[PDB]
Amino acid sequence: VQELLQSEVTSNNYMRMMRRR
Amino acid sequence: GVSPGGALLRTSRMFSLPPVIPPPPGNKLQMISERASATEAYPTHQVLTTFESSRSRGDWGLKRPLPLKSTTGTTYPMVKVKEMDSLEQITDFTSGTQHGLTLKKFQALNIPISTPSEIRPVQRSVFEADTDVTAFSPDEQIQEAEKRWKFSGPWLAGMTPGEFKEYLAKTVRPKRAEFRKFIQKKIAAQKTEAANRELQEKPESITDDEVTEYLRRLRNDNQVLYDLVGQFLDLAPLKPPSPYGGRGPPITHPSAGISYLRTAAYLNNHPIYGPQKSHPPVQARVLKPRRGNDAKIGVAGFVADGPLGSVMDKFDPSIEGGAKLWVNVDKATVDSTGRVQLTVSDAKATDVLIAKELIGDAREPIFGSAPK
Amino acid sequence: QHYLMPLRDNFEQEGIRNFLSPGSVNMAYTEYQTFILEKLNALVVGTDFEQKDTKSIVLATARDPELAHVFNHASMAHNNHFFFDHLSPVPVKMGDKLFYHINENFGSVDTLRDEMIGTAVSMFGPGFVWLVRTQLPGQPVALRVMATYLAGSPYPGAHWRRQENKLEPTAPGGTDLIPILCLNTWEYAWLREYGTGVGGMGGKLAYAQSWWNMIDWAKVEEEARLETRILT
Amino acid sequence: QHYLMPLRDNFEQEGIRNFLSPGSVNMAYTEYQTFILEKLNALVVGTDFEQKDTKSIVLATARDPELAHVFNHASMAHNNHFFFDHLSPVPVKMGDKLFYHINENFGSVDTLRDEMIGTAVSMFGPGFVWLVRTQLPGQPVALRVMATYLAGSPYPGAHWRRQEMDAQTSIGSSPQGLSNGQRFFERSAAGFKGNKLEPTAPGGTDLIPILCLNTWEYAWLREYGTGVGGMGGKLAYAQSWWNMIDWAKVEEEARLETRI
Amino acid sequence: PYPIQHSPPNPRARKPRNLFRPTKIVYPEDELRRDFYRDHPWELARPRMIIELDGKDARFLDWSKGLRQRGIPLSGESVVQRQLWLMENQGMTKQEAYDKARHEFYKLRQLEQMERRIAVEEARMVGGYFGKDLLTVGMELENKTYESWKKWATTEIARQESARASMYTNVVDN
Repeated sequence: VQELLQSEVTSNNYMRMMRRR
Repeated sequence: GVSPGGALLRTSRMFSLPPVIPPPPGNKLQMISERASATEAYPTHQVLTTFESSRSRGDWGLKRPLPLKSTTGTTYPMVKVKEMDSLEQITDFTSGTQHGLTLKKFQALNIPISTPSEIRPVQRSVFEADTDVTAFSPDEQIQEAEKRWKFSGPWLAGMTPGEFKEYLAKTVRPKRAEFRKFIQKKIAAQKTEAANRELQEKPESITDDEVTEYLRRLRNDNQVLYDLVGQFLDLAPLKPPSPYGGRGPPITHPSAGISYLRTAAYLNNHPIYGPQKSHPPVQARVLKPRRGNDAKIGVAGFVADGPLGSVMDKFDPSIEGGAKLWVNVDKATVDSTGRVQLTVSDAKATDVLIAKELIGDAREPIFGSAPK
Repeated sequence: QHYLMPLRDNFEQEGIRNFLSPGSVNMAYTEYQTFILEKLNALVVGTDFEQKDTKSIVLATARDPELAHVFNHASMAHNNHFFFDHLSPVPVKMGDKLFYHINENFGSVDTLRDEMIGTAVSMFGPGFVWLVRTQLPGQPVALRVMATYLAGSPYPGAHWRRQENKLEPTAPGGTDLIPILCLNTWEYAWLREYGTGVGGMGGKLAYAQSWWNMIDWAKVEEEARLETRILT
Repeated sequence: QHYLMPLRDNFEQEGIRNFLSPGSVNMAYTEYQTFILEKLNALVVGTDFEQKDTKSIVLATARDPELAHVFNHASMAHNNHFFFDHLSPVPVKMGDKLFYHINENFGSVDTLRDEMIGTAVSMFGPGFVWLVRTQLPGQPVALRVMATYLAGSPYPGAHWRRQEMDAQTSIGSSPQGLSNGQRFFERSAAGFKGNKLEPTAPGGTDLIPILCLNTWEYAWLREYGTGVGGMGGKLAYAQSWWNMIDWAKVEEEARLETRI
Repeated sequence: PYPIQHSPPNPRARKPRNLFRPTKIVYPEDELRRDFYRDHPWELARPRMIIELDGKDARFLDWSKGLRQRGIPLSGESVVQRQLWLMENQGMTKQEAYDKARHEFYKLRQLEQMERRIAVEEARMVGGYFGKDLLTVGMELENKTYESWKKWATTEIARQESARASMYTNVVDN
């Protein structure tokens, strides 16, 4: 199931680059 | 008396440029970015155009011809002029396609603007003599005041504490004497309504012995007084005892000029299939997925929350060009802040394929090939 | 053999008071309809469509190049008669039960007037502006304004359908529509009386404007079937 | 602004002798063309088309779906005037060169007549019947008949708005229906994606409209009436129109290659 | 010289300055323009041409007829001039004349938006196909730009994680 979190580990990363609300 | 040269300038096209309107009001007590600024809610400057014969020369009817590098090549010529001549002896301009083409996009949805109503989705247009009115007269009552949209007084709940003190010490306090006269005119009727029937079986409106007799009687019922104070200060109704007074009145006309359609109660007749049930779907973007809570979607340049319902749940770098989903725009209205809020609801499936048929992207055509 | 049906209130001899003249109705219905019918009779004589009524022919001979001529005259003959059928001699008042539903679909009577007329003047082509009732999710009684372009039969049976009663009830993405009112924008009805319309005087605009004052709202209400909250 | 220009041979004052009354041409061209131009001006009053001619607007606003309403008034004004610029007060004798080209493409002069008139009535709708001159890269100059609906344009540059056949009565489930339907979607799909189905020579020199016939009802329903019983009407209008065709001008604009 | 005074100078100043300074040109319409374009902010997105052709556009403007004039497009200016005319000739108030001229503006704008829809739909009923609409063209451009951001984010994300590896001390492996 770690494959799921591994995918989210990158999701939050990309979302951190969306410097806009 | 005006000179002939001054009579032409008054009617000149350049002189018709309206003044830059204030930007969409944001929260005063909040941080903001210093240097970088994105597109605004609604345009503040006028978008300019030229003939394609003159654009090749940089002529835009301005002080000087603009550079050809930054104004030629594109399809739609649009430019915004912040200053016709700055301290650098140049015309500080910028492209106007950000707002110029956003208007064309929205108007391509063919959806009118409705009056916000708290949550039978009865939609009433804005362009109606019942509500769309600005002129009034002293005979206006509070019932009719709920139909107007342009009040000259401010919204109390919206004003900051400091702004509220200035309002009291600059607009409410010096209006004491005039307000007493307002009651005198009202009491002139208080006497004459005793003659409501004297003829079926007004006085000169100056009595200091009366204006004091009335307000002292209203200290036990504060509601009736507030309604009387709002008429004199032109304050938008706040308490229910209706026209969406929760968030405040609109700082602009409800349409805002974006679109002047009144109703979407039409059935676009498809060429082959015939009259359709719903309106043609529109592909929307996916910004800020759920998993900073909530989902956003870019619908024709405007940002509206995702439909009530996946691509939206989490961010997927695998999709090309981002997550794009088809959707139908149900209702659109303008916020008290001046924004355009779209109540977007997910679209059907067959309609998306019906739309792709004309575009040609429909892998499986519905006509002929479809056996069932 | 389809015969020229008589109009409602002797409009052939008198015509509406402030909408059309007796001569205009003569060229609009008495002469034109006869031209369409006779041409339609020569195409359906000694065939299954011999005594079939107008609405049955348009639905049968629908969307096929071999029967394009019969469909054209058939639809135009029906829609034309359907236009003069809802006209009243004097301005009749609108029923309260209908005045209520219009306010829940359009928001005001004025908005409906400026959508139907607006759709007509913004056509640039002779068609029919319909006011059909249907059932949509969220509002059982739903009134909508639909437009037809030179042959449009507002009924759903005159449109392409899929099979699997093989032929499906409605067309892809289609709706079930009961036509209530129509406006005829063909020059035969308005060109003579109201003229070209150059400069704003008269024209197709004034024609559609005067038509709004002579609608038989009584019949416009009974055909709506406001009692059947669920239409199937 | 676009203003009404006079007609060819003083028709607004007298009208053709045996084709159209002086009052009919008054309502057909003077009162109508002015109405269209009035509407056209309001649409291009503050655009780049404010000083462009009709044809330039017909080709510029052909594919853009947001300017479709502008194309109608522009093409309608062009097609209308194009129809009156080919008539004459007295019938003209067809040229020998043109007379020989028609027979090679239609068999006989009248065979083309019954084809154009037949297409006008068969269309059953406001439109224009065009006699186009199509010449492919290696093909000789060949003529053919083309019909256009309410405000269709015959030029290739405006193929987006040719409007050759109706969709209500030509797209069904029959063998011809499916074929016609496929072409309808193929065009819309190719046009949208930008792909062109039929290569066209540069400059739109493929099709050159020579003759036209305005089948709009506002032009004949007054002079020839409705046509009850077959007397007058649209049929007689088309027949009488054939007598006033300026075959001399039809030959000049044809520009047939010397071959005899 | 003493420049032209476009507004009455302050009659209270006892020793005023800037006597040889040109004054600002202010007309009664300036007040109305600001009031209109604030109620209709998106009216500015409508591209308007200020380049003049011959300067004679004012010779055919008779605001007693209505909003639609010769030479000039239907803009917020036509509403202001029509408003000003009624407010002067017919002795109407600023609010009353504003409503009248403003309502005539809507009914004209509505018909223009209805023609686009009915024109396209009508054309397709007779075999008329169009090109790419602005909606589809706008989304395609966003895709090309979004992809470029995906690359930048991917590149930057790599740099940050790599920096963390170097930041942490792995000098000795045991």
